[PDB]
Amino acid sequence: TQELGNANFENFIGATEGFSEIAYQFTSHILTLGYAVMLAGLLYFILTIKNVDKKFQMSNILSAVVMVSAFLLLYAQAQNWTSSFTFNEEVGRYFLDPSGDLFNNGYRYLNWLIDVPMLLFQILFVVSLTTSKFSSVRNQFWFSGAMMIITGYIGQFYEVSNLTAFLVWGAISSAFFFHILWVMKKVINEGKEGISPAGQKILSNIWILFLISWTLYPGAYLMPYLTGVDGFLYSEDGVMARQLVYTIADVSSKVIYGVLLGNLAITLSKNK
Ligand SMILES: *C/C=C(C)/C=C/C=C(C)/C=C/C1=C(C)CCCC1(C)C
Ligand SMILES: CCCCCC
Ligand SMILES: CCCCCC
Ligand SMILES: [Kr]
Ligand SMILES: [Kr]
Ligand SMILES: [Kr]
Ligand SMILES: [Kr]
Ligand SMILES: [Kr]
Ligand SMILES: [Kr]
Ligand SMILES: [Kr]
Ligand SMILES: [Kr]
Ligand SMILES: [Kr]
Ligand code: NA
Repeated sequence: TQELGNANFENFIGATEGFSEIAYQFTSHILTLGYAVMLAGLLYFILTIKNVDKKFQMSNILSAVVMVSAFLLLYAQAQNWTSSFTFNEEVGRYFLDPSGDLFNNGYRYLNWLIDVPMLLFQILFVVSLTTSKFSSVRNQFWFSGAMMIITGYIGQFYEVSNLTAFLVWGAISSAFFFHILWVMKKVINEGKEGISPAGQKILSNIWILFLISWTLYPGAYLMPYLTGVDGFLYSEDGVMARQLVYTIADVSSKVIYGVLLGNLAITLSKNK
């Protein structure tokens, strides 16, 4: 069996079928566009912090720190892609390069462990809770977020070798995920009490963005197996789709999320 590409799904397909120049180039450009948008996000949150009352600026700060970590780690992920796979002129495809370092989703997973807590935390600086304690929500978010990403990371090891383990850890991870959604809805509901109808409208959009953007991750996790073990997506197409959904998700969950919280902060601040 394959000793080289046993690490993850990307390595496996790279070590066996290889990637068409279209698939490799597409994935390369989408990862580059990924970190490019984080760098543009970083400068947006820096330049706009003066547009919100001091009260809300901790949200804009956390957006900025998320953009820094995202840019740096997704830049690493992009380099990790182009370095891991070299062209073979004989076969006319890209294959896992033994002389390079093997492809590694650890860059993105580490980014998640850092950003998930900050992203969950930062809404508590724009909204006021009603009947819930700030510390309780914070602790619930931080714990469930860490556990979601840790169980998810553990599950990701058994992605190729043991699908039973892959899905069980994935389901454990999904349990913590559903708890986060449940608390976030509660937070957003309490957030709507006490604010103008304009601000309640933005919180509605934040909720839908949050719900969709965050649901793309377990989608991308499962992406290789959504058509079976011999399916359309058990190929370079599964790798394409996954890295594309991860990028869409990362841009929506971090950058768009942050822009809507800043907009919320602005309609709250200086608007009477
Ligand atoms: C800035 C990056 C963000 C918001 C990352 C979010 C990550 C998740 C919501 C991932 C959760 C997962 C599951 C629900 C099950 C499978 C494993 C994960 C980690 C992909
Ligand atoms: C890594 C710890 C797993 C806990 C499962 C509930
Ligand atoms: C991968 C680009 C993200 C598109 C913004 C909605
Ligand atoms: Kr900032
Ligand atoms: Kr940076
Ligand atoms: Kr950081
Ligand atoms: Kr860099
Ligand atoms: Kr899920
Ligand atoms: Kr939570
Ligand atoms: Kr809450
Ligand atoms: Kr690919
Ligand atoms: Kr997106
Ligand atoms: Na290469």
